[PDB]
Amino acid sequence: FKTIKSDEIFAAAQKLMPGGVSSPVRAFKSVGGQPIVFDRVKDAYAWDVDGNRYIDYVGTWGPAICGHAHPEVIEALKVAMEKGTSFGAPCALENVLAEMVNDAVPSIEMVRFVNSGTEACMAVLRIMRAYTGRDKIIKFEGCYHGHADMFLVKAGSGVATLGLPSSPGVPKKTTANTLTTPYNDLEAVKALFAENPGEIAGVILEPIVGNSGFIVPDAGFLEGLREITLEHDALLVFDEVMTGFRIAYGGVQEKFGVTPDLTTLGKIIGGGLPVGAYGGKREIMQLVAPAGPMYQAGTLSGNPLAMTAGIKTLELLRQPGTYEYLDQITKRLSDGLLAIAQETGHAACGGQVSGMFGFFFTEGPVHNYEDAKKSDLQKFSRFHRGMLEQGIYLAPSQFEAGFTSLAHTEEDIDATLAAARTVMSAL
Amino acid sequence: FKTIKSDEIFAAAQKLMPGGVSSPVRAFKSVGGQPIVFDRVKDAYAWDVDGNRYIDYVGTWGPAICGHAHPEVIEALKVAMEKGTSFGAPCALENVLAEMVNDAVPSIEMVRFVNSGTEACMAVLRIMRAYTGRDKIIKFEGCYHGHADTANTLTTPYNDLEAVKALFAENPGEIAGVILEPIVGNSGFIVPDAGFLEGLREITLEHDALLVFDEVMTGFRIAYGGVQEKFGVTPDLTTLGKIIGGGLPVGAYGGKREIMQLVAPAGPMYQAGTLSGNPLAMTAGIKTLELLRQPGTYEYLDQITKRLSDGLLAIAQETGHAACGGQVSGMFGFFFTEGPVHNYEDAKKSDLQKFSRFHRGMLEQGIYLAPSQFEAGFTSLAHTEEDIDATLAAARTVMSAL
Ligand SMILES: Cc1ncc(COP(=O)(O)O)c(C)c1O
Ligand SMILES: Cc1ncc(COP(=O)(O)O)c(C)c1O
Ligand SMILES: NC[C@@H](N)CCC(=O)O
Repeated sequence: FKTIKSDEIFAAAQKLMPGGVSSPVRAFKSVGGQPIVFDRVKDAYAWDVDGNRYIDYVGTWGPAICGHAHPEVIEALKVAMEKGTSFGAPCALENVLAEMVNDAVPSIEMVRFVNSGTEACMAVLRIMRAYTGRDKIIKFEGCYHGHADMFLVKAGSGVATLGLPSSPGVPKKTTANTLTTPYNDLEAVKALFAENPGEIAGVILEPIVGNSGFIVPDAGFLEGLREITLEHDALLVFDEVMTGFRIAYGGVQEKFGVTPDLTTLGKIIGGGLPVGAYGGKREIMQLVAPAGPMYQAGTLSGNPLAMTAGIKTLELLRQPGTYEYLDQITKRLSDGLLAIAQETGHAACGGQVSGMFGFFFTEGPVHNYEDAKKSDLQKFSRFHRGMLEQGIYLAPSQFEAGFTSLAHTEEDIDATLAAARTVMSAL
Repeated sequence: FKTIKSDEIFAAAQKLMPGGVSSPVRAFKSVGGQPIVFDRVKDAYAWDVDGNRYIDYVGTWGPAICGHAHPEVIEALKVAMEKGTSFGAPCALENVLAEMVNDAVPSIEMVRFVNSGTEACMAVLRIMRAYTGRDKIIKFEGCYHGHADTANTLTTPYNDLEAVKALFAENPGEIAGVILEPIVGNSGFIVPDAGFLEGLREITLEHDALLVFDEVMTGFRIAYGGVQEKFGVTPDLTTLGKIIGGGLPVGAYGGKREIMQLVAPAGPMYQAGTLSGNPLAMTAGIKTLELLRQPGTYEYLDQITKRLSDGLLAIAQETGHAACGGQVSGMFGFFFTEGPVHNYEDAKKSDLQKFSRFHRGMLEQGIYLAPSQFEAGFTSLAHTEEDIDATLAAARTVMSAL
């Protein structure tokens, strides 16, 4: 297994960029160091600058639900750019994508496009406070909503993987407004309200956690949060940047039947280009400028290229059988992995919902971020390297969920299992 | 002058999106409230959904310095997407654009790409505080750095050293640093007075504080190395955007090596992005920077923009309208006031009522200008000698009827 070309690129990259990457998540530090540099991607595969081919389960971290370089998305982009990539003025495509989002997500009646998930979470945070007139926010330990100052408190994703503390450079007076609590703990949430009458703007969370391993909500947890937020006139916000259009066309809120007041979107809406969005109850969105007093702008927001990519991606997802195929092949992958740990003598546990899954090296079960930190990170590191050599590409972290796409085949799944068998037997 | 199709589209939009737009200024509230919807852009022109053609002086707010839909940029983008648009892992192209940026911007020794000028400003503010361990920051009235906000932000008037000195004297050992637009564009075109930039450089060094340049709009337009290269003052950290994205969503922040080392994964300060550094944005940036390094680029922009700026100010003379303006390279200004304009306060003395009418008039003559008095104008390498003459001819007709 040669990675000569990647080490060269990476070695030179560390002199030009912090840690040689554009995002900490691409580090590989907690998994043995030395990342592989990609040359190209297509359907369910990725290729090294060294020629190695892999069955990809990261999917550029979520966007590639239709598979990499889907031919209908690329053809639509070629035709579109002939007309220019950015106008800086209104265009017909913004109206089209807007309607599609409103019909798809239950809580969204009015939307606003931005360029990333971080931009979407920052804006919804500022709108939560502006609408209720309150300053405090409640977030769960292990969840991640981009890097806006108030959110850098007990965050998951890279921070967890890298074992970092609440980031420095952010004034203690701003983080004082951020209240935390364990995931799946309704009682802890009631206490917070009890001790802070008239101060909580609302609650923000990942309807189904993906940034501290794959975690599903306990029975009654989402319904419970919806109940107590109504009691105290607080807002319930769903960050579906990762789950939107993946767990279901209308996201987790559609699948589990609970409707929030505001929800965020990203990744898949961009079909591969930089895009984000936030929308919800009309009476709330009315406060956004130029309709209202809360200012929020963006130069490239709503450019024709990105709109074109989002439109085409949602049309493909609307075809019948889409979400059923995703559940079918992902369940077979999840169950298989669990059966194999069992036979080789390894404690493990996991699960899947649609095309999202998780696999921990601990017997658990896993109900929160604390249970997850009990996984054998030493074993996971060896497991990850072994898979990489057998030609399977997994997220370089025990705290990241994995993904499948419409381009993954029954054969690709079987090949992944055969590879898991070989690796685990030698652990 | 028919705008039937635009009015219909914009009307349906207000029921789907806040105020019917993705960004405030696009709604035309400062000049009537009736925006025109674009269908396509090319070279120096733009086209209506009604078939109308305009000579564009907005250039999608900065990025289109090489002209709309440059054939060599579009061609490179077509070849690159056959390999995929996003990887989620390192790619060789990140190294390329990164080196080009380090070699072009004086103060940049190490860089991190992001997805907008806004993400860059968020990151740079947090990095300023983490490096010094202080919480106070100074910005100027009339300058824009995204919405990164909070009594930890002190403001002062642009072009006023004294007010800055005072702020340090009242908050000893609490100021992390100062951030500003080396040349203002987000509240009209405003150049810095003699010794103002030098003043700030020296005053920040005395207190072990940082100096930060937000060159999202000036970088690569005023000069290849931005304002810091043309005027000779070197900051500690700088933000970039617009042009390095060549038309796609891109941003960046860099500076001295030792300061950038705090950015994860190399350091404790956290900042990330799923789409950061994708091969499509990098390809657009590389090719845009290559076209700018061609001979006579910035000379040409100054040549045609001086004719335009001077002509305009002269036309206002003949027709009897108080006015003042100016230009540096391919960036110009023009206010309906005798001026001069040294800060945000002087700029507000403009006769908005007159600007609104002047705007519609030019729009009808086939000239598209920023829908606001507090926005700078732009020219590109695609604007020709004739395009400039036709614009001056149109301004004569409009100002002779105000
Ligand atoms: C749930 C969730 N919200 C927000 C973000 C940040 O979005 P982006 O990386 O596009 O800024 C991520 C990565 C995420 O997984
Ligand atoms: C000086 C300046 N700073 C920041 C920004 C924000 O960049 P963007 O709109 O890409 O977020 C702009 C547009 C700008 O001109
Ligand atoms: N770790 C969470 C992923 N969705 C991506 C993070 C990133 O690269 O910014």
